[PDB]
Amino acid sequence: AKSKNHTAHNQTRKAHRNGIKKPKTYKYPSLKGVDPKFRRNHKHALHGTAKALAAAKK
Amino acid sequence: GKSHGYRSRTRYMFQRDFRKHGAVHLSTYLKVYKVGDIVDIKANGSIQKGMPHKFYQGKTGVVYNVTKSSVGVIINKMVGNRYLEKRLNLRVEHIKHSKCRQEFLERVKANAAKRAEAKAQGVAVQLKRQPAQPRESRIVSTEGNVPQTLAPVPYETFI
Amino acid sequence: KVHLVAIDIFTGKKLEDLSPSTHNMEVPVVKRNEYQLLDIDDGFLSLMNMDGDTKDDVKAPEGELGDSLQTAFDEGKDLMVTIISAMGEEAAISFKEAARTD
Amino acid sequence: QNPMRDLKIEKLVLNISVGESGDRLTRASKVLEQLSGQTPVQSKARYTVRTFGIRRNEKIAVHVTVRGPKAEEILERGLKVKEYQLRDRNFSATGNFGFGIDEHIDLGIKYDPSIGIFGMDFYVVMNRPGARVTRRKRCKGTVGNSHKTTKEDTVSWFKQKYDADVLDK
Amino acid sequence: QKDAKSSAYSSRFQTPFRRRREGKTDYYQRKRLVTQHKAKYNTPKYRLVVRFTNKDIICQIISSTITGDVVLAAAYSHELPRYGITHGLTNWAAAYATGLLIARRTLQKLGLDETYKGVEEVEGEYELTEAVEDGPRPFKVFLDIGLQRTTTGARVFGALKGASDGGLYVPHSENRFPGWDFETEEIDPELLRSYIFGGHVSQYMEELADDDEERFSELFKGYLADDIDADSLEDIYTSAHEAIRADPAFKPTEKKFTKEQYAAESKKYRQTKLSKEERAARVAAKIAALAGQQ
RNA sequence: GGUUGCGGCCAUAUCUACCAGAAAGCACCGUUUCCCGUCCGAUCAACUGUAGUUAAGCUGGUAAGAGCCUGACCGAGUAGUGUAGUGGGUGACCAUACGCGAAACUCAGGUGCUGCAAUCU
RNA sequence: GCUCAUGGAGAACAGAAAUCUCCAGUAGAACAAAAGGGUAAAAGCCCCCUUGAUUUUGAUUUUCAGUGUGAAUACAAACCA
RNA sequence: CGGGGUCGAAAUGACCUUGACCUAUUCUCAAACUUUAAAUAUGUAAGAAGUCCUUGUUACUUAAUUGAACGUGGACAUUUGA
RNA sequence: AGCGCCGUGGCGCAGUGGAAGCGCGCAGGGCUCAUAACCCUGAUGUCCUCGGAUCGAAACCGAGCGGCGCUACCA
Repeated sequence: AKSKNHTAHNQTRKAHRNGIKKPKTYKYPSLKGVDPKFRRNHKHALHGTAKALAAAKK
Repeated sequence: GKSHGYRSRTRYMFQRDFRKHGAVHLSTYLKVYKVGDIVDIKANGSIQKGMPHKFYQGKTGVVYNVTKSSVGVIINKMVGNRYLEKRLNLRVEHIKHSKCRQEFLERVKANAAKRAEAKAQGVAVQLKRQPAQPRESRIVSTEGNVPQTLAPVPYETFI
Repeated sequence: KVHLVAIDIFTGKKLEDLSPSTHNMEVPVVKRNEYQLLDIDDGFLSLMNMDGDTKDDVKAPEGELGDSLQTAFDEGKDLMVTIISAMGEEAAISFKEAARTD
Repeated sequence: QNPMRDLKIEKLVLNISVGESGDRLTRASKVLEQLSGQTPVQSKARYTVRTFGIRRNEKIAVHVTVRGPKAEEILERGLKVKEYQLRDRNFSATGNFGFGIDEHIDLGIKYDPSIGIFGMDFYVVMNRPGARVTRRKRCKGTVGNSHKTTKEDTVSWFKQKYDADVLDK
Repeated sequence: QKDAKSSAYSSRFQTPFRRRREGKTDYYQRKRLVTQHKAKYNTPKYRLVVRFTNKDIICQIISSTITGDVVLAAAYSHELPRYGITHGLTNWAAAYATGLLIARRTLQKLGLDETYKGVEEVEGEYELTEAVEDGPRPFKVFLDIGLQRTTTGARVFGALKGASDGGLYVPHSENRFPGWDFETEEIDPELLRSYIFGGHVSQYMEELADDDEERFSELFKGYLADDIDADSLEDIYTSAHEAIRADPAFKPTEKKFTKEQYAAESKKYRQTKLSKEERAARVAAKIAALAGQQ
């Protein structure tokens, strides 16, 4: 007793109800997936600049 | 059986081109890529490493990461009812820039030039683009340009 | 369901079974191999390959085939003998004369 | 005009296509190197057939490629055994040519019963300079049809040399 | 008949690139050499190109852009005579000298020469221009020989050693400088120094001088004119190395003329294209001659 | 402007048949002791730049040239296609309205440009 | 380092097909297989040396619930060719 | 140059015919052929999380106080970028 | 109609990618007054046809042709 195998009917109505929200883009994104060499240097550089700005205004 | 592979229904898509088989030219490699760069994606089937999926063929994305011979790209992808962020470690043979973004940057610096000139004279820049507005009146003459009366043509079989 | 009748081959013994047409039944990986013939000691067939003078092998199948082959070797005319390797239970099955390469 | 399009030889080559492999082929190689003073180069099959009784990569033949004064010396010895008489049928469509013969010992060889007898195929490649303009690695090029060589000029050269005639066709 | 290709063949034909039609490049190699780690975004990839004609040597420092390769330096056997060589402007020693010269030229224009002096006392050994401590790293350069056969005992590698002695960080290995015994993997620095200062050439000179004076006169004819010998050649090579380290600063010619004078004569002598109207005239004359029925 | 080297775009650059080529530069070319590779100093390595030739390569010009490229107020607003219609028709199909719009063909034109450096009467 | 299929023109035995030599040869071959893409100083043929078919665990893509499995991609720290 | 028919002794000698192959021409085609190539559908950008100038940081990168990433300070408004 | 098997000498039947086996039949010789049987000898197989892959097929995979077989139940 065969059946209805497949259909995409009504799926787009379902989606566009409350649908296709763009992903919330953020400042300062993930540094995962990024070259770890660059991650490491970026860490040390930020440590340096934080120290420098605090020493400029201590 | 049903066959759904990484390189399925891709024949004419990764068909290289006509009279452009063989290797790749060198600006593909001498070009530069930085974080925040927007890039197009067409795939070179002659380079079977670092390829994208056929979904990402002919698409557009942003860079997040850079390595020896490859580049990170972010894409948004419809999955059901949302756009998902998808990260690709692609090769520059498949990358190229977005001239739309290039022209946008040029428009930006020109807008800045206009703001500078209007700081110099206070002369009402009107920076924004505006559409092809509807056109204004005019007077067309007739000299050497008389109207030729036209009319339809009868039915000829033309065999 | 299938009635199957097959002869066990190293013995010559009939084997009748029956089982449904869709159930799995086992098969070995049998292969025959030709081998040359050398001076026959006691029952070990004195054979060899193109790259080996090996085969202190299957010990002389006692059949009329074995006896007729013994006589053919008594009158020479080297006989490329064929064997089979079903389940590592080797045995000689037939032979043919070197019509060339005398 | 003729500054340096004057003609010369590029190479002689000697081929021997033994029907099978074995000591006969080794002996043929011995013969060729005995003549040349330099070692020859063997030749393997291309595919398989029983009419000759052969297989793929079965060492059916041998040959050599030699040059220069030695090459032309061997050549004129071939010519004197060939009574300095040859064929336009033998000459090629380019000026290159050759001839296949028997009884190599005719070339003045101290025969040995071991080596036996072997027939041969001499072939001759003439040219003008620009050989490396085609046969080098850099700035490669296809020569001009003017500087090319042909059957007619080659046979004229070969006849006025030695005053040695050939057949009609 | 056979000397006529097809319209379809010539249509579907894909050209190679221009330099490949001309037989001058391997874009394989060019890619491998100029392509760069994209973390090093704009920092170029500096090739030391070397090339060998008949009667000349070229050594250049070259970079790569999108419009064309771009140059810093140059060096030429046909200007070595400033530094004191007259003959053998394509030999192993002249190659070494050119490499040394371009090295010192670059380090001159960039100030890396006082630091990374290079080498003056030469013996023929393998050692690279290892960096200074607490200072700028030496100039990293990569060899480009185009198509020439990497093979043991070549003037290209002679030039390479010249650069490395001149003070350039070129990466290499000692397994192709001549004297590199294959089975006993050791180089012979004394033989190498002999080839630097003209060992093999002096050996040829010596043997010809003892036996074959007719060839010693036929060639080395300039050496006959100049009264040269098997110590003078070493001494001039050494003094020329010193002069190279002294004043490598590329004094060019005077050119005797101007660009547009050269061009005036060349354009005068030049050919030119037969325009459309006179093409029509040409075919019409062909018609009136032959289609005019004689 | 010419030439050489490294080149970008990779046929307006290719292919074929011929014609010419000041200088310089390339190239052809001469040689085998030396490192080196070859059946072979032909290829490749090395030496001289001497012996000689611009014939070939190379550069350019010609061809109612093949090919390639561009454009058309050539074909063609055709074919196809989006949307609308209680439009027509038995139906296949079609026309109309608001819109987009090919390719082939036909004809005309063009036949490499150009960057860095060095060099040539 | 070489350039394939095929065709043409030659070379005794040798012929349609044996080996050698010249010209053209944009791929009409070959790449373990199915088919499809891709590839011409190569990814094909030959030659030389090797064992990165290695270790650490993570990230990513595809199928997808953004679970697994399988396969692949790009990196970091090592050891190697 | 496949088959042959003829002249004749035959002759890569001569002639005739016939399937091949070559040449350019012609008629018709392709969901699993294609140079070309739409319409419709589809991705991305249209700024403040931005642009410019200056100089701080780093064990990253550079031959290099060169570049990269993130920042200080300042400027760029009303049309803050269809 | 669907599915499966098989096509080998004149006949029958074997045959496993490097290349066809046997018997009976056939032919020749000899013995015999002649034919049989008998003894000595030899030969014969487009491996159903086309195509393919393979360096190469009877075999291995498609096309067709044929001789057969098996299926055919619940109504």
